[PDB]
Amino acid sequence: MRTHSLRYFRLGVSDPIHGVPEFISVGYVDSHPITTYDSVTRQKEPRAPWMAENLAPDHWERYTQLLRGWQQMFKVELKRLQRHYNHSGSHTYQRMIGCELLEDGSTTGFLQYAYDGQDFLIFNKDTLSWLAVDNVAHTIKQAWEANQHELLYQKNWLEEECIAWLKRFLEYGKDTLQRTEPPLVRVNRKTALFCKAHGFYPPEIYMTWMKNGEEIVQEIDYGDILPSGDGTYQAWASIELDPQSSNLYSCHVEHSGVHMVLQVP
Amino acid sequence: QNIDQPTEMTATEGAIVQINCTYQTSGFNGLFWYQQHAGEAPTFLSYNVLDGLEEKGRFSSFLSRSKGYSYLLLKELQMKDSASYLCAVKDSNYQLIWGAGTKLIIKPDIQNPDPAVYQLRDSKSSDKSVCLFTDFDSQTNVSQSKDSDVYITDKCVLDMRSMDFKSNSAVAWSNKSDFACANAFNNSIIPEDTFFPSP
Amino acid sequence: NAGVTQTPKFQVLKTGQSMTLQCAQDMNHNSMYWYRQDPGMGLRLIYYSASEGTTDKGEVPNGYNVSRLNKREFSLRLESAAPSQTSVYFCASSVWTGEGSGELFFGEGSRLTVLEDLKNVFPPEVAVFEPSEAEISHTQKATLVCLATGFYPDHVELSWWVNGKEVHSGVCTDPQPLKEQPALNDSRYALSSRLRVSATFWQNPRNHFRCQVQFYGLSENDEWTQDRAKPVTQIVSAEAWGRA
Amino acid sequence: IQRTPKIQVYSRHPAENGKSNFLNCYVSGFHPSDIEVDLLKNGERIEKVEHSDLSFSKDWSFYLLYYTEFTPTEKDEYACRVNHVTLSQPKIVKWDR
Ligand SMILES: *Cc1cc2nc3c(=O)[nH]c(=O)[nH]c3nc2cc1C
Ligand SMILES: [Cl-]
Repeated sequence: MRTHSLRYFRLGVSDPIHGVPEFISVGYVDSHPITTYDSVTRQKEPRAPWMAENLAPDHWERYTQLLRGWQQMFKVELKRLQRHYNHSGSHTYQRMIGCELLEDGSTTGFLQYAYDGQDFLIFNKDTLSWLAVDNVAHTIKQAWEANQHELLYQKNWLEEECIAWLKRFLEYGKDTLQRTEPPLVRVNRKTALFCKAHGFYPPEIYMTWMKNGEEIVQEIDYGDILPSGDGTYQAWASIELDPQSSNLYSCHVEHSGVHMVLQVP
Repeated sequence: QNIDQPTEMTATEGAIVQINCTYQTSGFNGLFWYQQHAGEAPTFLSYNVLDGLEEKGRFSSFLSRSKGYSYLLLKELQMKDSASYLCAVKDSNYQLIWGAGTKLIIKPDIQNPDPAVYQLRDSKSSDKSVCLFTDFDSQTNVSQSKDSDVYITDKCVLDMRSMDFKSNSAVAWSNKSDFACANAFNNSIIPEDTFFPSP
Repeated sequence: NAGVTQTPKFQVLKTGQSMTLQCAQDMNHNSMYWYRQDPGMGLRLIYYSASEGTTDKGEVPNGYNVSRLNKREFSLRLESAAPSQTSVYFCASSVWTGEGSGELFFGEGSRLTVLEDLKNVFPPEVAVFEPSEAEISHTQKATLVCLATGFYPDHVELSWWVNGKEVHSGVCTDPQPLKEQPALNDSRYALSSRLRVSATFWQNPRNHFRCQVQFYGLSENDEWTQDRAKPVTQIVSAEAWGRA
Repeated sequence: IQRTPKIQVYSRHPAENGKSNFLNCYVSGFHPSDIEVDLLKNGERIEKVEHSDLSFSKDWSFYLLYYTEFTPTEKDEYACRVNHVTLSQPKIVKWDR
């Protein structure tokens, strides 16, 4: 297959404005949300139909209980961090865990935490240790590393359980996740040449401009890959035209194993 | 999902015993061993989640995820190791599935066997006659009674800590007129040298 | 520093009667659990509470309910006792759940027997038998035996008292009771204990020996209509003195 | 640290006058998560406007997609209006086609 990933995020907010949840957790497969939970609903709900259709109620009920427990733990952890930073007001705590099954069959696994949107603790599952960014993280790192079994548990979950969940969800949503919608590509004039792709799935795409055959990395302006709203994506890349010498410019697009070239005559 | 361990195991004091636990689960988040003394609460012994052997005093715990099996290894066995050992596995949804438990029976090393059947003294408040089979070697087994009016208990190991002395014993009793200690344990295979004091 | 505290230790119930088992933990744990343990099978979860403010069913929820009263307490309610709820119940707690690493901490256990009719509850009859003279002269040791017989259910605690102090050294009590009539599902039980001392300790006439059985049985609110004495919770004992 | 949102306004398909389409406002890279977005039609605030749930990025910032169905005409000007803690006043981004 192509490369696929499974990730779970958590957001916690210490003093949220009225209405905004104290806690949120969302799962993703590649760019697709699959599941969601927050402190206002107190329920785990599917965010993809093929999750809803393949997981019995006993599954949603079980992780609803687990999530309510994780919410309280997250609150406790945020409380301790903001005491140790000696910080007033509202602050955020985030977590991300997940794994990747690469096309070559190899795997990766990650777990990390952030405070106020900045790296805080990063797990290394090969050295079984935590990287701390400052001395508040270092205090937390000492306590987490004293419990060697919990580290071993995370290694097992990242290398074996997460990969097995990913394969199970990849099968559930295969009509979505494993399909290919080729890009529609054109060149417009605006002075600069704009190479525009749209209508493509998956979102991973490489677009670049060549000049006479050689690439021109420092001269290219790359736009972002953007959701169209219908399950496909669009992107662009521009290059600034030289008015004093003619050059052969060509746009190069690579998507899902297929390369395209649009020569600008 | 299922988890399997032997119902019961018997080893000799001072030896080594390996208690097995095989599991079939969807997903795996760890394997626990717990010790439960008879009539008491289970208490945590060990946890494995990656492959290999972890030592902890006289107890070691081994795990092979690909085989789905673990063992609890107890060395230099002592009488206080007599207990049930419970294996439990965390499945993919962090739910514990419990094995039915293995009862470990330990045979004391009897240094000077002196098997005998003694008649205890009657009590003025009871019609029972009471017999004590005692000081026999641990290889001897005590059979239940064949007579419905004769009661025979299983063997019990007692420790006189002051003298560092252990002994096996079983008790038989009845209120039948025909009951005598000389024939109380006639359904057991008892040592040929068993001492039967004159009535 | 108490760990997990659950009550009662023993309870007998008539079919249809209600019961609440208490559990508290002073460990500041978040997750609490109620298990039942039965012969021949693994622990089965009844209900659990992943965190204060939430609870959910386990493997065998029917006939039970729970209340997570606060962070510390998690009670199990039997609303209409049934004989199949005869079991040993264990409350447990863990720091969190949905972590893989954390072990459970168990309470002491609650032994429940549910009966269609209380007419077969009996306290034990307790008797003590003095050492054999042949044993004394052959081994220079003296074994006393205590027999506790005819009781039902198996809710007893036997102890030995030497000169007014409980003793454990030199003592062996059967780990399992004996069914007096092995074929009957409601058979009354027997239990033996031995106390072995040195001959010189037995031969001191001022030494006093006593075997006590605490029996957990009926209480004031249990209805009783048999001709014999109501088998209430009680202590039955028997004694002997050293013999010169 | 606080991160101001990146605002991009674009149509789902190549716009053609008179051909029904979807106006999108993709708001990304911001932190913290409280944010306020509106689609404008001639400077007025469009009523029936949908949006995805708050989404999370690997770099810990957030993103959202606000959208509405519309038919682009030659005259009507379209915009996206965003307010965030990092912004002194709302930031308006017009649909350049
Ligand atoms: C539905 C859901 C599941 C989930 N599972 C996790 C897990 O097994 N281990 C983690 O460390 N984190 C998890 N997060 C989630 C989140 C959600 C929403
Ligand atoms: Cl705002």
